[PDB]
Amino acid sequence: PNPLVIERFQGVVSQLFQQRIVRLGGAVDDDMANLLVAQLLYLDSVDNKRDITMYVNSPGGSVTAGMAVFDTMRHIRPDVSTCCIGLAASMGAFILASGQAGKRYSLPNSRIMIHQPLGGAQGQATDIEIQANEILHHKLTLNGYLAQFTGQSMETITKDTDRDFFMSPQEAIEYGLVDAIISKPQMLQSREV
Amino acid sequence: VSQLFQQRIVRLGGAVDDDMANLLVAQLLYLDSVDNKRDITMYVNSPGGSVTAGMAVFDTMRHIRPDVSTCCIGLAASMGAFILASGQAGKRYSLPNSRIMIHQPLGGAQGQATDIEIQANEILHHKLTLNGYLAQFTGQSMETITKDTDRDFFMSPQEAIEYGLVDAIISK
Amino acid sequence: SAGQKGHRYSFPHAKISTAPPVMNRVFGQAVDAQLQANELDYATKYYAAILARSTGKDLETCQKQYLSRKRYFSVKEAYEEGLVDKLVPGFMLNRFRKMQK
Amino acid sequence: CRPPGQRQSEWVDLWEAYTYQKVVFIKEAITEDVANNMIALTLYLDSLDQKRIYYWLNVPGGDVVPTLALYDTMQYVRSKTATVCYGLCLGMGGFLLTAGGEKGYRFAMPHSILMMHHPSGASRGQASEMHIESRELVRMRDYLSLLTSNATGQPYDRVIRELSRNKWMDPKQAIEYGMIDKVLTTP
Amino acid sequence: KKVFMIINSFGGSVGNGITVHDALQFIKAGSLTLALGVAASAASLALAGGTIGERYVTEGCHTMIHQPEGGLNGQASDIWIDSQEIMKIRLDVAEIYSLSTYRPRHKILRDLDRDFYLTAMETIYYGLADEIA
Amino acid sequence: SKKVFMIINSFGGSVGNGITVHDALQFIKAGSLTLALGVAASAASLALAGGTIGERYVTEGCHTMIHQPEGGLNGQASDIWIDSQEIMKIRLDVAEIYSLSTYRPRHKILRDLDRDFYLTAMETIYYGLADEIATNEVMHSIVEMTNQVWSYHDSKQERLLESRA
Amino acid sequence: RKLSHLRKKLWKEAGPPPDLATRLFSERIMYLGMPIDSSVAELLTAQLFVLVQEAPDPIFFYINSTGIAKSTTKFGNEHEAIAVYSMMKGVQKYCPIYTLCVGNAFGEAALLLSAGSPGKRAALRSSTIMLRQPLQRLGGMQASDIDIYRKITREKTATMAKYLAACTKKTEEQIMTDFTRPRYFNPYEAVSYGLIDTVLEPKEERAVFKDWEKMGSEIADLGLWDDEEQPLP
Amino acid sequence: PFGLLLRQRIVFLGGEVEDFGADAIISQLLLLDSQDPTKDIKIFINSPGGSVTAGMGIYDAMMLCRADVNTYCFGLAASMGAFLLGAGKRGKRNSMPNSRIMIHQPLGGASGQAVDIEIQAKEIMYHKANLNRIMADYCQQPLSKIEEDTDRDRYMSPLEAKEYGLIDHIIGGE
Amino acid sequence: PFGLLLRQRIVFLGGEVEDFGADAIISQLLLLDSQDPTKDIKIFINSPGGSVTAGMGIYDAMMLCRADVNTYCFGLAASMGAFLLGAGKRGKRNSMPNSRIMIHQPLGGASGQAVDIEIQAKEIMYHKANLNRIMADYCQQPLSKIEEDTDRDRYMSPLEAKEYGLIDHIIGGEEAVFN
Repeated sequence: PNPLVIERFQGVVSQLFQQRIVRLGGAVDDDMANLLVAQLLYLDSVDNKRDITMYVNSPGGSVTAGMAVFDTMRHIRPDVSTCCIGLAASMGAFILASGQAGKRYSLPNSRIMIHQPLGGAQGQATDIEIQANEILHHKLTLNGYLAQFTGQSMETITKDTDRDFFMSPQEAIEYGLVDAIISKPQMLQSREV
Repeated sequence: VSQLFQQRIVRLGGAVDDDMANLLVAQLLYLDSVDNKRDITMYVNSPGGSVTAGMAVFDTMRHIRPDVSTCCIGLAASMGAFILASGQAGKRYSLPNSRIMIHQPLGGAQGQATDIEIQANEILHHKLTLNGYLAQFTGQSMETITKDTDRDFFMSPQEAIEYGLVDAIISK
Repeated sequence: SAGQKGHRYSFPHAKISTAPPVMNRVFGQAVDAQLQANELDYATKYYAAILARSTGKDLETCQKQYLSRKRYFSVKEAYEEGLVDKLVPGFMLNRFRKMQK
Repeated sequence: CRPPGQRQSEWVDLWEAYTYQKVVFIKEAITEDVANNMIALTLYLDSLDQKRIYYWLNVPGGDVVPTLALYDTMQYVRSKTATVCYGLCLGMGGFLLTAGGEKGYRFAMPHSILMMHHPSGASRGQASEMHIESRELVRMRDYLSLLTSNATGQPYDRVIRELSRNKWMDPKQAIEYGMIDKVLTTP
Repeated sequence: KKVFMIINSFGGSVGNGITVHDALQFIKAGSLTLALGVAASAASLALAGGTIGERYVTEGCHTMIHQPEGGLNGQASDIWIDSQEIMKIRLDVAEIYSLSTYRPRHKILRDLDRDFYLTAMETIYYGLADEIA
Repeated sequence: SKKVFMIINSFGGSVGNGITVHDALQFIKAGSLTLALGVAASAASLALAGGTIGERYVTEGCHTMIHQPEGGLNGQASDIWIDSQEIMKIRLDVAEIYSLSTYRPRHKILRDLDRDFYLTAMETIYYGLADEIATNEVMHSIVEMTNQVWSYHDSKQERLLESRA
Repeated sequence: RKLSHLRKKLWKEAGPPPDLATRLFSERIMYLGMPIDSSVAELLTAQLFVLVQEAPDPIFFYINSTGIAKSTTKFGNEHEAIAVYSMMKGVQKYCPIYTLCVGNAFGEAALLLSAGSPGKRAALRSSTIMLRQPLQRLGGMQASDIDIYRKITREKTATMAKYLAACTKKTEEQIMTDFTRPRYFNPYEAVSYGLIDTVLEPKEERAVFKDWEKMGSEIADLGLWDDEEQPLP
Repeated sequence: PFGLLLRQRIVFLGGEVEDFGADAIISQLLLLDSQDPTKDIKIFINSPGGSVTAGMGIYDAMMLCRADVNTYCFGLAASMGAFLLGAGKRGKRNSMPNSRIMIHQPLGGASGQAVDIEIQAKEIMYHKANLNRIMADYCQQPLSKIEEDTDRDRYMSPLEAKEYGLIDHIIGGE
Repeated sequence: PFGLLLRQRIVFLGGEVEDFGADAIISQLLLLDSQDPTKDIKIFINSPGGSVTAGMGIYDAMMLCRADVNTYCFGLAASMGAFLLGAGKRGKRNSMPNSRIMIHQPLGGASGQAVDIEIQAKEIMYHKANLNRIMADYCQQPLSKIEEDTDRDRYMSPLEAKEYGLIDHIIGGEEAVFN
């Protein structure tokens, strides 16, 4: 909320950007996704081989903005490796899963949440038909891509994501979303006999 | 503020909060990093503040290397007054027309009998700690200081000279 | 004050106070504010007339004492000046009753 | 629907006139207020004598604890209870529609819309506070599901799986499902 | 001896119109329904609910007919379920209009689609009313 | 008879209003039984003190409160001074009431006013706000007193209903 | 004397009146069914005074209260419950007071549940009787209030414990050790503790067993790493 | 003033932890890992805590840093500044002598119905188990008394907490 | 443009005077003193009042300055700008021919326990005495007359003030002084 502290944060973000580290923070919405797409397209422009790293920390967001980010990730030449720090909920999870195959990492204590799209519909009855059909199409596309990525069947994803599915990162390695956990060796405390 | 900041001037202005305390602490730590000898001066003008933020500022003032001379401009009230009273000995100045107030801590609480009793005895802890430090800084005993802090004690700069909070006046 | 002489009652801890009349904020030229001042001066002279008839004092005196600044009267000060005349009939305190028992 | 309708000799309010005939019209979603009024009315009506109490419901929803309190009051009274559905019975209203007169005394108007869903709720605090609240709400789901299953005759496990989302029914689906017993017509 | 329902309602939820229609049909002695000024959807159902042969509209009155409205909120499957019920409501309203107008139900559904306005004579011809005051 | 019955369970109220109710209870020529249930803040405590001596009962779980009035001032410097004189004179009024209801020294009562002072039933008797602790047998006696006093009106009502029926 | 005139009040005065409150007061029924507050306590005291004055005939007291309020909304004081409780204890020697819990009785109302005449004190089998965590959600005080505040809350909490031991015939040490977290009894547990004397089972019971939901399958094979399926009942 | 310390490898975790502030701190710690894999990183803490999601993210970032992480406490470390205060290297956790440290168990948010509340209660049981585990790991204390003390919010003086295990030094010995 | 004027040792005090506004002006005067000790400062006062605390802060800063601090009021100087304008060096206070000068007491209040109410009444009474004592000295008028005048709500033209002792010169030669 501090414009000067926001200026510190944008300084840090730009210094990161020079290292091809892109940031997915806060709810995915139109403007943040447009900025994120611009960053990815520029980092494509600079070099066509060096890997991009996408830090992911989001409690959610709209499906169309998240799909803009997802398609931009999959279009560019460099392999985007997604890394979840904090929590990746329901579109941070989708973006995190959508990262380059073999390069989806996560920190040990992070939290990965998947569930079917939330939304709304208002208007006359026929407009509600239209909007319900569109939400169901978003659900079908998200579940199809999650089944494609995680290696499960579309039925298993459809039934898991039906409600809020929370997972620890070792759990997400086993499930299929993440591909490794980034932690450093810690000195082994010795217990008694 | 920067125009003052390069002059080794740290402004404790307005009622203290945690954001103001963060800014003061960052300024003080940076200024100690720049020069550990040459002095820091600090203008005090505040009607109060949270006790924890004031305690943070007071500890940051204490353990850094330059002496933090405190000059009161305008007013110092019961939490800015404690900060003013904590400047380096011999270097707690006042302007001739400034006023100095001391009074007990404040704050609310909500919850079960246990939780709000815990808040009650932490407020007692704040009161004890502040009285002990004020006794260290003025020279008066725990009893006189506790009586003074018990009820709103408005004072003139001169009285604060003979009551120990300030070291001198800037009539110079 | 405007009750019958000899028949103005109060509770022994009633607070009485007399203040100048007050208008509410209206906007305009100097003429509108002058008109309001004229109206407020009619009101002040009216209250001074009633208080002169009640407290038995000079009219301008009653204007000066009461209506000139917001002044407070205890029951005894108000009785001293003719504001009130008596307590309510039959007022007898509790421990006083006890000690007459 | 205000005008007092004439009674045995005087003008009495429409809803008071109805309750003079044991008929209890419930027309608002069950909040603490309406539930208390209807619990009080049920107790007094059982006090006058024991004949039967018809409940005409137009309930579009409501809160869980007040509805269960009203249900327990209906079951506590000596006089039997029949529930008719004028308009619609949603959620806890659809649960009250399965609260009176198990033996074939739940009716519905032909175009009445019926809906049941697992009771909602929301509460936060400490971690352990959320444990206590979550356990209580699961107890509540299970109790209302036992009541629904024993009212309609559907398997308990079926009800659990069905009502997790919203469940909507036309009166023909409600007869076939066991929710109600008869549909009112011109007779 | 016959409920004489004067109708002048610029709007209302359609479900309440259905409920009043059912209440009307519930009593056995016929119902007269006289519309004044306007009879919108929740009251157009009430107007169509009177006794065929005894439903009157006034020269100035206009009849509104439209599909029900709704707001939904929740997960994707909640939205699907809620859409399914609003469709059930619209189908029921079309059925009621078909019973009163004796016109193809699919045609009535097509006419419900958007807001539909009928003058007094078009109300008579459509079938919602029988005579003019 | 016509001895007034005040039932007091009040957690607040302006002090001036408590003084008013106290004096009102005072000018009634018959007795006045005041029973405090559960609580009586400054206003309600002044109401309780105003009952007839020998009939100011307080229930075991009742907590009265002696404290000075809480105010707020807005105006010029002379307005500030004259209004603070309001409030100080009201404090002296309350000290006078508590002395002429408790026999405590007005100095000690003023100190008790300075910092809000809560009192439980036994201590409330001790200072002099109430005479008897309303325990269950006392409460039984009070509802008996209500029985006897209301029964005259009840008998009048009996005869009227006999006529009408 | 007054029996025939309760009758006559019914004939001329108390039959016509429309208000459900008036009909209930005619039937000597006091429905405590709302967060108990100052207005509620004064109403109940007025009702109970007049109900005594009518006759030594009994009183019915239905309790569906969520405490002084819900924890998510501003609380009142604990003094309303003490006021009503003391009025009831004073009344009881001259008038039986059946106290019946429909629905819920949280904290303060639990006292009002336990304050009915012994042997005439019941709760429905599907009710809950909560001795909830003590108390005061009012948090609008300052530090200048600390010196008084402790001497209030104990002053309130301990007062309740005492009254609860005068209704359950228990040791106040147990009640103090039980306050620390909201402990809410079943009706049978309540009769065991002493809060109520009977439990009102319904004429007919509906809810049956649900233990047929249990799986009972074999223990998992040691060579079957279970997947991460997190299900719902 | 903060940026002029960010060149001296200092991070201010002041104020309530929220999504934006925690995201900023995570970004700064990524940056400081980038600049030098060896030089010390000092984190100053002054906070009544915040989200347990964001706090656990900061914890993960702190234990991602291949550099050393010092923690210093200014004034209030409460319920997530305490957790992140103890998370510094063993032997490099400091507080001001007049700082208050208070330990606590997480808190959750609200969306929906009883199944959703089940989901969130499972989340928060997991979070409480994880906080107790890690906290009882770096304090070298059994899980029994960590479960006991976290459930009761009790402020602690730096010497008291140092005996507890959160901090290794007090700046001044006072 | 204010940078060039600050180079010319001209300080503007315009609009409502407040705590932060005071700290800024105090700093400007200290800078102008520590840079140059022999060259006068000019402070321009167009202010409808302020806080007594902040006003006395600026007044202390003005009285510390070795370099004689002139003041030049324009438009309004209401009850706290007027005091500061009267606190310039004697003989070097100026005003525009049609500025309006007001002398008046401060407001206030208090709440809760009337202990703080009596303390606030004592503090408002201190402010009254403090301001009036220095006002009497520079206006060169009896303290009783100053105490009476600081009560009365009233504006005055710079001609009336120049007679009253507050200001000393009118910029315009009293040729555009209008009543």
